[PDB]
Amino acid sequence: KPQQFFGLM
Amino acid sequence: ARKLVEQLKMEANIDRIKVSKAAADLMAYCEAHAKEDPLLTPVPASENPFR
Amino acid sequence: RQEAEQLKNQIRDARKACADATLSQITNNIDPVGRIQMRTRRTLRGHLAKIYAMHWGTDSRLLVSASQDGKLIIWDSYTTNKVHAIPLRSSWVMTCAYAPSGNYVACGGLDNICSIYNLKTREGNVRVSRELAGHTGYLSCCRFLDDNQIVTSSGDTTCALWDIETGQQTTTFTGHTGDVMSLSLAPDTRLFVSGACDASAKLWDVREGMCRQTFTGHESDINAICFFPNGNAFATGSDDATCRLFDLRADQELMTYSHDNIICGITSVSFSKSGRLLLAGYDDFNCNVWDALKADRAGVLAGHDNRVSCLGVTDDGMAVATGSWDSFLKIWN
Amino acid sequence: CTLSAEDKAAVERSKMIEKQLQKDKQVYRATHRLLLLGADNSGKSTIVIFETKFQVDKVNFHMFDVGGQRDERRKWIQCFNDVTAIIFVVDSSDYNRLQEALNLFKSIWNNRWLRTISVILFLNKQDLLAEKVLAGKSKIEDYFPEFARYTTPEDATPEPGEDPRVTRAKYFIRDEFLRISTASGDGRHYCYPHFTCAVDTENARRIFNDCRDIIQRMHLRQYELL
Amino acid sequence: PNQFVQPAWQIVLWAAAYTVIVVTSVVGNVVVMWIILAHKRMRTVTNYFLVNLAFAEASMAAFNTVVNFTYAVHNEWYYGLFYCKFHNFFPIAAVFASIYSMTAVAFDRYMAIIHPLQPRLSATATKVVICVIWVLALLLAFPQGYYSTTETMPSRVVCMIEWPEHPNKIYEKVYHICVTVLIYFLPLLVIGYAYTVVGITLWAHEQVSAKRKVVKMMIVVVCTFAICWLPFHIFFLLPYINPDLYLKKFIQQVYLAIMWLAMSSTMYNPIIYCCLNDRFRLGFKHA
Amino acid sequence: DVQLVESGGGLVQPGGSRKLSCSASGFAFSSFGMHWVRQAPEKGLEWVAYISSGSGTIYYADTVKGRFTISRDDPKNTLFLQMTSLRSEDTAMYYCVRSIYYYGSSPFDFWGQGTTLTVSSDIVMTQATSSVPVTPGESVSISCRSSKSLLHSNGNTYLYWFLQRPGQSPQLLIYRMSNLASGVPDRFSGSGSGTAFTLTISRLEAEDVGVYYCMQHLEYPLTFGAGTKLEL
Ligand SMILES: CC(C)CCC[C@@H](C)[C@H]1CC[C@H]2[C@@H]3CC=C4C[C@@H](O)CC[C@]4(C)[C@H]3CC[C@]12C
Repeated sequence: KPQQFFGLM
Repeated sequence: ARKLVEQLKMEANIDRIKVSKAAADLMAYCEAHAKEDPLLTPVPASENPFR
Repeated sequence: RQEAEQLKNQIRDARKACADATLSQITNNIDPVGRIQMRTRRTLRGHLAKIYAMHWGTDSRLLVSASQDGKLIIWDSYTTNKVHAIPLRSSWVMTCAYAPSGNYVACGGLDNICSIYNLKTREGNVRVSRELAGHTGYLSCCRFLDDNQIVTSSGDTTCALWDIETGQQTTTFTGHTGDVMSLSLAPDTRLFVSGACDASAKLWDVREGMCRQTFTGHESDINAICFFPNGNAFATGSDDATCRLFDLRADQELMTYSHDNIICGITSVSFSKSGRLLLAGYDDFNCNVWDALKADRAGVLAGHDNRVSCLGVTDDGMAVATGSWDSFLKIWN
Repeated sequence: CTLSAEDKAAVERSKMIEKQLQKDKQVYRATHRLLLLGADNSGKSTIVIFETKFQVDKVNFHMFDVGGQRDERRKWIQCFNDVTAIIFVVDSSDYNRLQEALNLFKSIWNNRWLRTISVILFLNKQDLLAEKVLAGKSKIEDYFPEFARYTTPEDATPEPGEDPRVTRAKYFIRDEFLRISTASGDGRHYCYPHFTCAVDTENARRIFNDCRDIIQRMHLRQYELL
Repeated sequence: PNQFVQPAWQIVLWAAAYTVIVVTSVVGNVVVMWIILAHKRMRTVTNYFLVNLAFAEASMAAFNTVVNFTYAVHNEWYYGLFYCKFHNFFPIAAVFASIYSMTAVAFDRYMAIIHPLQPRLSATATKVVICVIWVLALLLAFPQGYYSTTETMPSRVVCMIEWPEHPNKIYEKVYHICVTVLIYFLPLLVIGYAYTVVGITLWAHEQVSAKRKVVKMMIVVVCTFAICWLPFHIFFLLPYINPDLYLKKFIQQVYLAIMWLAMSSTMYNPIIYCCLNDRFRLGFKHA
Repeated sequence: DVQLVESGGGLVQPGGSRKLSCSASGFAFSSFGMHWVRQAPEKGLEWVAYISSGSGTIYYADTVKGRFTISRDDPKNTLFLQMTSLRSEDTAMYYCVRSIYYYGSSPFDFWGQGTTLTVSSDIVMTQATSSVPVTPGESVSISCRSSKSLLHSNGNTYLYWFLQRPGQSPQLLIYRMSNLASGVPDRFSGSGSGTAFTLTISRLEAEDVGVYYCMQHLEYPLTFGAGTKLEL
């Protein structure tokens, strides 16, 4: 999703 | 006691060389065996068994 | 009494007459040895407790090392391989010697017993050959002359020559008044010098049994003693944080090795194959290399984390081993 | 590995030697070494002869009584600079020998080699001391005048059936050894006074707890938590 | 259009604080490592676990933080598919490593105070435990690196973890739940219990002041670990509860906040070493 | 006294299996690595197996690899050799040899009496003279050549000399090229060039009659020489 924020531990 | 006196007598009887002569001969020994001293003269690693 | 002090001042004035010059004045022209940078070439780890003694074998490859854990470990310095490990009856061992032949190794301590161990047996296990038991104090040093004779110094103020075979003291040396801490056999193996806690060093004759000469000058217990390679001079180390080279023939101290910074006693002293260098182990957790002739600190062997208890130079003069209370032994070269 | 077949086997021998050494290391670490100093008539032997071994709560303790060497002792005290504690036994009964014991304690406490080693003082023969105080006999003030001026501390814990005279005597001796230990040393080592008797057999437990505290305090500086 | 293009001023402020924490922490931990290794006096078997803790913490602040922050600026991956797999492996492992290193120092501190007579962990066994910690760390971080992918969104490259497709998202959820329990609840319990008992005995005269200081230090550590990591775990368990929150922009600033609080834990240990110990302080002022 | 009595030999039908047992008495079996060396009825010695102290390194010879297995019972002071698939080429007397390895050690010092079993790349040691006639009082020089220089970089030439007097187990004479073994008369002397070696026995006696074998210890498999007999 372009509106989805992706975060890494 | 008397034994200490006797011991002192014996030690008094000893003959003594001059300090100059004694020091001279120690210096001589060091100079003569100088090349034979690996600690004094760094031994080539090849020879050093702890290389 | 009165005769005694008369003889004493007589000896004093004789030495003074022979004191025409100083070793320092004589060597004033001798070029300094320069910086002697020696680096740890090997580190023999394996002792569980503080190493208290070590001795190089004549082969200059094997050395025995004593520890307070009661284990004498023979090490192959060249390959850092433990050759043998001897369990000792008394854990408190203060001295260890290596026979010139290499067939035997002796140890002693607060047990007051000097146990000789036959390294080369048919059964293949190191076995205690003989247990010398006459001494009445802690044995501080033990050095072998034969595989049948050994001179042992003890805190009973007395030293003794023993016959390993019979187990009896062939000769006793009772001149010292304080605990004898060290002994050094002359290269000729005919005379032995011993340093005691009475701040006195006495040269003894091993076959006559008498104290030939008495040397004084230290202000405290002489912890260590060593013989100059020529067998005509001996250097000493004391808690006075000073090292003193006395000449046998002159009967008088020649040079003192002291530095203002040094305030810790010398635990062990040793010379080089030529005798130009006097490597002494101090209580500052390091060892200082002093040019004997020039009395100048040429270098410092600083790689220990505790009191350097023992210091030994190989017979070939190739390396210097140093044992410490840090349970480690380093072959500097 | 550029090692001959005989070199490899020598390395293998060295490795086996190293293994036995490791098992030995484990036993050495587990065993806590103690040094039983103290004079004669102190009953140093009967508190729990060169060596003696005992185990409390699965912890083995080796107590070494070096009585074969006399006179100068500092030379052989260098060997015991790693003992966890120095059990020091004192004959409370004898006041003539008491001053000598105080001097010995002072020497031990100030010994440069024992400057980080704690001392578990065990005033022994407390029973005999009591009998002497009960019968009067030799006054402690005679041997140590301060006894008259001395008074039993409030912090003191009087045991049942203790005449204040007997109680003051016991804590007077303890006060002396404490005074000796408080003057020198800076929190590097501590003295643990334990009034003990001949029949008293709990001595081993006291050693155990005091040893715990000493090692706890050292671990508190070794782990850098202090 | 990427909705996570936070205004320049927002970027500047976040950058500032993040930068402060990163720099301070990495410098501090690096100095700690130096003090222990350089001064061989302080280099002891006891400080090996301390070394492991410091090292893991330093690497964490250096890699995990800066990289993740730049990612969060516009959620853009300015690195590569290799770096996506690398960041989902080394920095993430370093997180678990630090937490398990804290459990290790806590176990030694328990054994040194509760059972003082029993000997310390053998030097070889101490190194074995360090190895085990890093091994378990790499194992826990492996799945994330295995399912790493740089989906090149027209807006921005995004390094996303493509977990095995499941209708109930069972595998995806369980892994994150297992991590939360394994690197938060489990340590919070062991470190908690251990430090708690040690604290009780030490709390129960200059010596007393020092022992009570140790107790203060321990409670500080426990609270830090619990409070600072809890927001972090909540954010990474949020997609399973409310994924719509992730689809909203405010979640960008929330990720920034949680990572700030979590990465801040790598600063507490250096300050604590200088405050509680005197020799650590001396080494710090020497450097 | 040091004894290594081995037993368990006898007639075995081909393809059978037998366990040879060497009982040790009078030495620290645990500290001494043990070897098994066999001698065909008419041929010379051949290294069969080697177990190190603590049963660590266990080398075997190619001919017996797999079929034979050497095992040591340190607590019971016994060396075992379980041999399987006994071929007719295994008919020989088996000797258990002790070997301790440390700087200055004498490996292969004591050989056991021997047990007879009747079955119904490596360096080549070349003893050229099979026999040499000699009368007492003379001086002999048994020679042995090698495929590779046995002088390792450690400076130790690993060439060992053994003497098998008629009706007797071999006995170490010279270890590591020159070092003379204990209990051996001084008349025996070992010289070596790394590849070619020579044992000089001066003032020959009646006791010195027997066969002389040169074994290499540079690498396993250990290789014995064919043997040079000295007849009176
Ligand atoms: C990519 C991952 C696996 C890297 C992990 C690196 C770990 C295993 C390394 C990095 C720093 C290392 C430490 C650095 C220095 C010392 C001091 C030394 O006297 C004992 C080992 C010890 C304590 C090391 C243990 C292992 C260690 C903690």
